[PDB]
Amino acid sequence: EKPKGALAVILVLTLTILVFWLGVYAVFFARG
Amino acid sequence: DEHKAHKAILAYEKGWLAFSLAMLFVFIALIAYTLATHTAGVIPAGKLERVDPTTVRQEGPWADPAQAVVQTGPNQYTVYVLAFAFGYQPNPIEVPQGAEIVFKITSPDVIHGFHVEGTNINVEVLPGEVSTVRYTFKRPGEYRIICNQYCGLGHQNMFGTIVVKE
Amino acid sequence: SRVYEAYPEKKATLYFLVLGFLALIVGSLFGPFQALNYGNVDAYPLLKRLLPFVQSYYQGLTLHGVLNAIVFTQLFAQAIMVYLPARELNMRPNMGLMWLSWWMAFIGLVVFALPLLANEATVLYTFYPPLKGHWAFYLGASVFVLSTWVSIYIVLDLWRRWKAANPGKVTPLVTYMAVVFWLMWFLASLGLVLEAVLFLLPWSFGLVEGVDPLVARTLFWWTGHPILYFWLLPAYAIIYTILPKQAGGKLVSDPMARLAFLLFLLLSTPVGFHHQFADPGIDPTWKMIHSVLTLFVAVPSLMTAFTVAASLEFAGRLRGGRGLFGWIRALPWDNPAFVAPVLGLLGFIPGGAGGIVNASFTLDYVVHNTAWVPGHFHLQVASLVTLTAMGSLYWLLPNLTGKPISDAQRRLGLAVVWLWFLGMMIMAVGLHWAGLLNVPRRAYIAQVPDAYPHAAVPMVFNVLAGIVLLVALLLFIYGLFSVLLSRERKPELAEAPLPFAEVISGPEDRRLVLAMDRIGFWFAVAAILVVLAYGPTLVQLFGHLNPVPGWRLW
Ligand code: HAS
Ligand code: HEM
Ligand SMILES: CCCCCCCC/C=C\CCCCCCCC(=O)OC[C@H](O)CO
Ligand SMILES: CCCCCCCC/C=C\CCCCCCCC(=O)OC[C@H](O)CO
Ligand code: CUA
Ligand SMILES: [O-][O-]
Ligand SMILES: [Cu+2]
Repeated sequence: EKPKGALAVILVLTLTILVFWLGVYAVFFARG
Repeated sequence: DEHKAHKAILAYEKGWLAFSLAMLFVFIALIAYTLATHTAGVIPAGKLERVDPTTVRQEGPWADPAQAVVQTGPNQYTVYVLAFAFGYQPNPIEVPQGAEIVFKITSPDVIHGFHVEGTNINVEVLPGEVSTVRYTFKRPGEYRIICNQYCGLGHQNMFGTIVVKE
Repeated sequence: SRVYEAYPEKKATLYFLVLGFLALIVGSLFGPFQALNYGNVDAYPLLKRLLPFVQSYYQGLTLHGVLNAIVFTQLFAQAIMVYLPARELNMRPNMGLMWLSWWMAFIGLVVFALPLLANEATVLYTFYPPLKGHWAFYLGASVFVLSTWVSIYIVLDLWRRWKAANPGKVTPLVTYMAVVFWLMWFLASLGLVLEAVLFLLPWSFGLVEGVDPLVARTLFWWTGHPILYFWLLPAYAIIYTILPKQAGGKLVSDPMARLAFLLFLLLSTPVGFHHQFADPGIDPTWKMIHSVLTLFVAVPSLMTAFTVAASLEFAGRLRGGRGLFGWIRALPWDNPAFVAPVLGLLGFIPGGAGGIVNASFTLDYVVHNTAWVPGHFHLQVASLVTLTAMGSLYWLLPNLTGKPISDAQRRLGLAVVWLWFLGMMIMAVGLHWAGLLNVPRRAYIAQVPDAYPHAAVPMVFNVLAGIVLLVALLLFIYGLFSVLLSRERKPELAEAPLPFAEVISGPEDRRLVLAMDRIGFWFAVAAILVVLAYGPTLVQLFGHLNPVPGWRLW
């Protein structure tokens, strides 16, 4: 049917990437 | 079952690979934006500017720390900073707020970092070369310079100061 | 043992592993001390009583870097990416060469160790000029690294011999991994070889007064990035081709695994300027290009995350797990060989997230040279790589020695693996956070105890990780020596097959596998991209060399 577990894993990975990236990018501008 | 699982896995992987590529492309676009704004001044001028680290303290713009701040524009100052073991000259560096500051940093001895706490200024300082970066200080007060490149036993205690006047 | 008469490759592999692990243990001793340092606690006077040759925090940090990140990881790479293709093809490696590779490593290490231990090369594992180490450090490091060239020849040998016996057949999976891996490494290595031969060696020998710091850093990071993948890929070979079996399942796609590896061959070297975002005299347009390519080199691991995840799910579904969480509990959580790499993969999520931030050019000015970097890479190498290596003790050691793993030793393996994992997670929080507070890396901060008051909270995580990791390490030392020096031997374990996974059913893309198999073509492409990504900058730098005198500041 569909690999729901894999998707869940790459979901956590995407969110972690996004929080880290957007987090740092906010920081960059605050210090800009 | 196995045959189906494999088709389903591969099909969703392709979706994921496309999404991941997109996200990465967006970041590329969000970085290109930073390149277009004033915040990019902290990126080093990638132009080579050789100097002699053995005479840099005797002759040239780094020889007299009290004259290291030069007005080079209507609203621009250039600072000739020397990062050395284990300190920075001048100490303090004194610049006006709202003015564009072109830091020209070099080293007499080994490599040092020039990391201005509270700001995006973060540049390796190499002996024999001049590091050029730009920043406009928007808030007045006292900013600490940290050396973030190992430079020997005096590394952890190597600090400097920037005073940004109103 | 007559098993070593028929498979002498086992004995050589063994020697690579043990020397690797010995180097890990010695390097790791400085770790808890460095962790307590970033927790603003000074336990160095204690360390100097136990180890009186240690003159400073920075000598310790040097040994820690060289021994953990250079020596162990290379010895593990040479162990894994020689022996695994050897078993998959069922062929003998050139045994004269394999032994020559070991001695080179051992000799190179000893010679480098001497100045390191005598405080004559406190330069760090990056040894940036003008900090000037003893010639024996550069020479010993060089001979140690060049050992890999002999490894490269070995696998290319095995591969060519197989292709002759088997024309019209595609390269087997593990061998395909190893071939692209070693050819990737050859291109990557040239940066440091050039740096040692042209600059560092003659300079340390007295033959030249100075070295140009910019060119050295530029040549260093030519090798410096792909070396990170050089550490990573051996763990990946296991994660892809062995871990699925250990987990109770199969590898879901052979072609995807090949694609990841092929991407690494292509994209691992032309990216070094991402270690040079804060360097002068390197044009920004070039930094942007490298940044983009670095983001690309993230694709093979994003791909890996899915292929591996799906393989783990498949295994958990086979073992009866239902829903979207149940496949996780269904996995063999009592088996340290399964647990160690899976935990390492977990921590790799924030690890790779921090890498993607670092690669982002301007965003790097935020974290460059702060505690963040160490926080980032302990997730990558000190966790995922190290853990996968620890977990192989439980299958590889018995395959190489015939020595059994008792229930007790297995339970101790679990404890070690968890505590190491959790210690690394805790330290990661402390270092990323402190990094965001502008705490510098490579610093004896505990000796400036009022310098970073804002870091008080992340500092408590650092102390915690320090003590947790010390215990993990002590348990690892005890556990490793308990298996290596165990009395009983059972030669039927040494003659058992490696737990290589099967590939799940379903037609692959034959065309893609064949395309990927055109290895000479991909090697040339890889080489071209390096000429395009480094040629212009390096031509400019070599035209404008400015060598400066060296310093010893320790
Ligand atoms: C072996 C170790 C290494 C890996 C791999 C690694 C990967 C990355 N790095 Fe890095 N890093 C940088 C960027 C990257 C990028 C973009 C990635 C990427 O390749 C990462 C991509 C990975 C992912 C996108 C993660 C995918 C996750 C997976 C595959 C796990 C999934 C979980 C599963 C499947 C399990 C779930 C199962 C269940 C049961 C639930 C840059 C800059 O652009 C710098 C310099 C920063 C500065 O300013 O100095 C840097 C510096 C370092 C240094 C310091 C060098 C020094 O001493 O100065 C080291 C040692 C290091 C190591 C390593 N690095 N890195
Ligand atoms: C018992 C576990 C260990 C602990 C507690 C730990 C602790 C530390 C900390 C706190 C630092 C930063 C020190 C500083 O920036 O001044 C560091 C540096 C380092 N560690 Fe470890 N570490 C451990 C094991 C390992 C392992 C297994 C590796 C990878 C194989 C390793 C690779 C690195 C490298 C490459 C450096 C950077 C050295 C440099 O900047 O010159 N660590 N570690
Ligand atoms: C399927 C849908 C396709 C559409 C998907 C589109 C992706 C949208 C994401 C980001 C937008 C980028 C916005 C760039 C503007 C950045 C401005 C900023 O961040 O400002 C900083 C600061 O205020 C200045 O001084
Ligand atoms: C799990 C991870 C936890 C995440 C926690 C992250 C906390 C740090 C966030 C942002 C730092 C932003 C840096 C900006 C510093 C501003 C301070 C300032 O203004 O100081 C200098 C000024 O000159 C005084 O006069
Ligand atoms: Cu100057 Cu560290
Ligand atoms: O560099 O990862
Ligand atoms: Cu890199």
